Amino acid sequence: YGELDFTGAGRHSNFLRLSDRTDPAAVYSLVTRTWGFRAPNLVVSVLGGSGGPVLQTWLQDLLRRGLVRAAQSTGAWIVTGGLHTGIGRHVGVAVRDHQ
Amino acid sequence: ETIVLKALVKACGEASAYLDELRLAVAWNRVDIAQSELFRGDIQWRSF
Repeated sequence: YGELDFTGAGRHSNFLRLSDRTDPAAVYSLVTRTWGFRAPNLVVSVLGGSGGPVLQTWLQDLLRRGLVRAAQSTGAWIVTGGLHTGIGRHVGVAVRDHQ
Repeated sequence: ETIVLKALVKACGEASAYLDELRLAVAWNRVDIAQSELFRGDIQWRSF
């Protein structure tokens, strides 16, 4: 059922839907060439969800001014979930806090 | 100035025209309260 691709940017973020088997390269070229942010200088992919409530304060402070500090210093785009309930909530708290 | 703030939310906490703890810091025209209320303190601010 891997017919086609059917979305674009919106909301000013730039999303899309794709399949699993698609491409290593044509994703990242479509990050860097089309709607290019930059090439990174690192990437910190963050994994591990909570049980639902708020994380601890010092883990929150680890993301507040320990990780996103290292993002704005070094480019360094963070690869997370995107949902407002997983770890992407708490990373999304940190980005919204630090900016 | 936050303890004064602390007593009012316990007072409004579910009838008296919901004081919301951040709408109040706006009315006092004190910015440093309104940041730390929104940046910290169990950050669960909803829409309304």
